[PDB]
Formats: sequence, structure tokens, C-alpha cells
Amino acid sequence: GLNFPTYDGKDRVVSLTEKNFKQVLKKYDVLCLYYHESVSSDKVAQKQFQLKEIVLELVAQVLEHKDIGFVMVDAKKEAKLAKKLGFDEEGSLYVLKGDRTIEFDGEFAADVLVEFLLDLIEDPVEIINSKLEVQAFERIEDQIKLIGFFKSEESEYYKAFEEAAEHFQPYIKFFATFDKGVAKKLSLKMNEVDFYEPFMDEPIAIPDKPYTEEELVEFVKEHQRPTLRRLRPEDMFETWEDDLNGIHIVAFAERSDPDGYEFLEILKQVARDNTDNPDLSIVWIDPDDFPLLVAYWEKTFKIDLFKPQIGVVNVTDADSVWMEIPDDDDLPTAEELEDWIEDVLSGKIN
Amino acid sequence: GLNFPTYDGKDRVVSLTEKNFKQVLKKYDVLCLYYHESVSSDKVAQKQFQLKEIVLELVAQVLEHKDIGFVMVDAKKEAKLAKKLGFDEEGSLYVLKGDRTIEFDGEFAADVLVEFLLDLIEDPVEIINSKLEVQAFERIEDQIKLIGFFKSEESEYYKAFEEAAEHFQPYIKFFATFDKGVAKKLSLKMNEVDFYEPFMDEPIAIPDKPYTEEELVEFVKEHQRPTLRRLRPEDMFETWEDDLNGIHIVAFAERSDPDGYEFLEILKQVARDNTDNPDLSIVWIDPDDFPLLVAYWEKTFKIDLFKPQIGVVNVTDADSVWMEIPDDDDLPTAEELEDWIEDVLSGKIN
Repeated sequence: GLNFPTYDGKDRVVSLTEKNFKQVLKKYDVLCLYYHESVSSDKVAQKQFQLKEIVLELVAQVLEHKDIGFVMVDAKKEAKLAKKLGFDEEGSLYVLKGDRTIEFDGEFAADVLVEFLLDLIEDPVEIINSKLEVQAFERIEDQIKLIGFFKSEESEYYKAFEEAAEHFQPYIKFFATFDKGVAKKLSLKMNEVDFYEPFMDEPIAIPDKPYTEEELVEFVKEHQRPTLRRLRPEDMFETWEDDLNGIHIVAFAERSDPDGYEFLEILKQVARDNTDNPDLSIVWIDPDDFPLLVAYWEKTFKIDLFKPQIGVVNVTDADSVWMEIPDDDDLPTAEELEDWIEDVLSGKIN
Repeated sequence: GLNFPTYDGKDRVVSLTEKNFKQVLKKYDVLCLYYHESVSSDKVAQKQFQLKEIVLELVAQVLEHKDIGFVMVDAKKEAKLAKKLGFDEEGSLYVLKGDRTIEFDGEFAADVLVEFLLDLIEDPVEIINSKLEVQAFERIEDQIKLIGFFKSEESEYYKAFEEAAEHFQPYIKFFATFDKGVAKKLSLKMNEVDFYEPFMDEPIAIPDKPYTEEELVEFVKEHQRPTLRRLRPEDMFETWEDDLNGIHIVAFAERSDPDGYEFLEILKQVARDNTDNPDLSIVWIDPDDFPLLVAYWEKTFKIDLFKPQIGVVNVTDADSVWMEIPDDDDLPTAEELEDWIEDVLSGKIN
């Protein structure tokens, strides 16, 4: 009687062609498009694509009716109906929806994608009214999140807020409320929006309310790189290119293993203490979310990931300089961690 | 292909034949075997095998630096070997550590399998050398654990605990201490073992002090069904196949959705009371642990898994029954719960 999403074997990721084009884009609400080009029976390349293709048919199965559309676009055949779609570089997974095209960076894995797609499908702004609502919003701490108080769903400034929201889906969170009490509690004024940078207590208030679409958007583009940020799988790839200065100050910490949890609660202090520093952005990778990679990192970095760590790694010529506290050592604290971060240049360009 | 890493298309899982059976056996510590059907008789049954194949090719890539061998054995071309290896269930992933053959009845994913295998390459009895380490021994609530005080490794009573331990890897955790100080904290007389069932308050001592391998294997088997068993990805299937007379009293509750926490805590206390009840075995499923499945269950289970819930999903006839449609957000008492279960359990469900 069915049971469990164990792949069917079936074929749901069809290929776009100028033939079907018409009727595919106007058959589906969201349409997920993976642009590629596969070389001969270069079994490596065939095996490398076969993974991606399988992931998509399993995502396609999980979300069969929900109505997203899963297609394939080749770069040697169908290369003009691809530039007549926008697709500037091979291998990427695009999604067309509020008609726009979200670029999906992030691990190519079916569970990730399903969550991704199942967020684009919902609308950009989540509205709050109750205590479990306001409390579940007050819960998110590791995602950027903007909340704004408005008059109505038809508030012309609310409508600017939802339009700004679209430019950032699924990755950033916009929420609104119309209820007066909720806003008393969350300390918002009328048409005012508060910006919560992750792992800081305080929300910075977006200045000089009411705001324009383009003002809200400018701000979220200004404040988009938090002082400490989590390496989430939704966007793992996007944050690994958002280079701070050529490097990444990376910090590992398992937030269950109590040396790691503890190491984290220090990490947020340096983060709260050095917010307005432009040049300091810490990516925290909880090793428990990245198995595959834990092995790879542990070995190309010359550290023990089953312990806490924080170092500098250059995004280009692959070497790292870890605060290996060089025996191994068991410490730190903020004053000691800031000073080593502050000193990364003595451990660099002198 | 350039990211941080992906899957190199290369071919690591290799086919097992008698021509090389000796050579690879006396070559790896763990051998991981996929016992499959045949080649291609009907194509969309070769798509599913490519799911099962592309995963094993990725697991093998990550765990390359490990002493694990990934091999496939064909039920048709090699029926000599499968008979000597003891493989009869086509479609199965078996691993071989020593003279023990371990079947994987879990969610066939590359992350689940990297977890499973790493936990299997490990030594089966975990030694607690210090009071300190005891506090972490007591962390584990949702898994069956056994601890024993033995005079040392060298003793026949540890020897044959270690042997009982390998029958059950990696599903049931076995620990051991040889410090008198740790023993007095856990309360074990010399050569005394304790069985800790998930979610209960005290242990069950294993009774006729001391034991042999098959005296221990017989007690675990005898008490290895918990009243509140947590559904896990590493053994999910194995759990669903073990019914409690056709049905399954299934319970949803997200452990961090605070209601889910509070509902789980009353689930544990009804289970703590009716622990005595032999038909009763509640499977709780943290929905945040099963994404693709929350979508599956998002068509047939019309129910709302963001909320608490509990009911009788019938394995045999594909249907399902849930807790009351009066039952609102009004979260039950321990008392109300039992009360729901006994005329379901005993009487017609309704």
C-alpha cells in the first residue's frame, strides 16, 4: 500500500526542448531546471551526472504533487533555448517562480532540495498573530530574519516589504504582523522593520521608516554578512564564495559535545563584541551536519574535528593556519580569541 | 567539477566473484556487500539499483581512507558465494565484520551509511575508565545500553560480553568498566551487567550473575523490544517490520517544537507505567528526522505533523487511525493517554 519514498525507478525529470518548452513552462507553477552538458561515455562524467540525475528523480517523487517541475537542459544540444532562458554556466540548478530565478547553491542532496523547494513554494512573508507564532519566530537564531509591523495585508508599506522579501527567498526570513499586541511585545512601531542578525540578541532597526522596496532591499544587501554565520546546507556554496578578504576564518564546534557547545557560547561573545567590524566574519561548521566532508576537512586541514577548532583558511591556494594552540591545548575565551583573530595578519601579510 | 568535494565519478565498488573472493576477504576489515537481483530485464528497476549503486559509490569514496571494502555480489552470476556468504534476500546490503554478518535495514542514504559503517569499524565495547566519563554514559536516553563491571579485559567475563556485543552492533550500545569507583556509581557488583531500556528510570539487572555470551544474547533478545522506541534512519525498516500484532502505535512529536517536547515527556511517562504491557510498543517518529517521509505522509497522512499526535497505523491493511477529532491543541494528560491506548490495544481501536 506504497509506504516510504524509496525511489520508484520511474522517469519524472524530462528534458526541455523548444518542442515542449511552451507547454512545460505553462503547466507548472515552480519549475526547477538543471542546466548541464554530459561528455560522451566518459564513464566518470556519466557517473558524475548519474548522481545528480537520481537526486532529481527522488526530489521529483517526493514532491510529485505539490507542482514544481523538474527538467533537464543540455549545453551542446538545446544551447540557444538556454541562453533564451538566462543560463550562464554549466552545472547549475535554477528554479523559476515569482518570476525570478533563484540560483540554488547548496548541497546536491534530495533532503536539502526538498526543503529548499518546499520554501520557495510558500509565499515570501510569514505573518504572526499568536503566542506560539511570536514564540516560534523568537526561536530562530541562526538565520537572518526581518520582521515588520503593518496596518493591513493591504498596507502599501506592507506590500513594499513583501516585494523586498522576494529578492531574498528562501535564504532570508521576512515576517509581518498586524496585531497590535504582538508588536508591543516584539517592540515594533507602525511600518517599522527590525533586522535580526544571527546569534546577536538585539535587532537593529532599519532606519527612517516607512520604507521603500528598494530601501529595504539595499539594507538587507548591506547587512547580509553576519559576524558569525553557520555553514548551512541550503546555501553552503554561496557562503563558501562570500570571501571576507581572500580568506575565511573558519571555526568548528559540535553544539552537543560540551567542549563544542561551550566553545560556541564564547564564539557568539566575540561575535557580539566585534559586530561593527567589517573584516571579521566567522563561519561555524557544526561537524555533525557534514559527515562526508568531516573526513575530508579533518585530513586536508591537520586538525581533529571531533574537538573544537578555529583557524584561517584561504579559499584559493588551499592551505590553512589553524589555531591549533599548537600542542592541542584546552582553552579559549573571548579576550584570547579576539586577540588571535585580531592577529591573523601576523599569521599572514607582514 | 570544482567545489569542496562532490563525487568524482570514479569506480570503487567492485564486483565479487570466487575468482577474487579470497583476495578481497583477506584484504579488508569490514566488507560491505550489496546482494542484488540481476542486470536490466525491465529498465525502471535498473533505475532503483542505480540509486543503490550511486550511493555505494559515494559512501566508498568518502570512506576510502577506511578499512572497509565495497563490493557487489550478484545473485545470478555468483550463487556459490552468496550461499557460502549466506545471502538469500536479494536487494540487501550486508556487512561482514569477523565471523558476524550484519544486515543494513535502514534508510539507504550515503550519510546514514557513512554513520553506520564508521560505528561498525569501531570496537564494540566502549570502556568507561572514570566517573567523568560516567556522566556522559548517562547522556543516552533513547537507546538500549548495557554496562558491565568486570575485573579487566583479560577476564573470561569481559571476553564473553565483548562477544555478546558483536551480535548486536551498531544498534545496541555496550559499555564496560573495570574501575571500582565507576562501578559503585553505576551500582554494579563484580561481573554484573545492566540493561537500560529506552526512556525508563532504572535498569533491569541481567539476573544470574555471571554470564556467558549466549546467556547475554538471550537476555537482550528477550528484552530488546522497548515500549517507547525511537524511529531512527539506521534501522527504520527493521523497526517497521517488527509489528505489535499487525499494528503500530505511531507517535509524532518534534522534540524542539516545545509542545512536541512536552507531549514527548508525557509519552515517556505513560510508557514508563505501561512498560509491563507486552503488546504495547509506541514508535515515536521525530518528524524533523524524516523529511522526504513527512512529504509522503503529507499525502496519505492528512494529519498535521508540526503538531503532536499518536495513532494506529496498520501495517497489514495500509490504513491508519489517529487521536481524536475532537482532540485539538489541548495537549493530553498522561492519564488521558493511557486511556486512549487501552481500547485500541486491547479492544477495537475506534
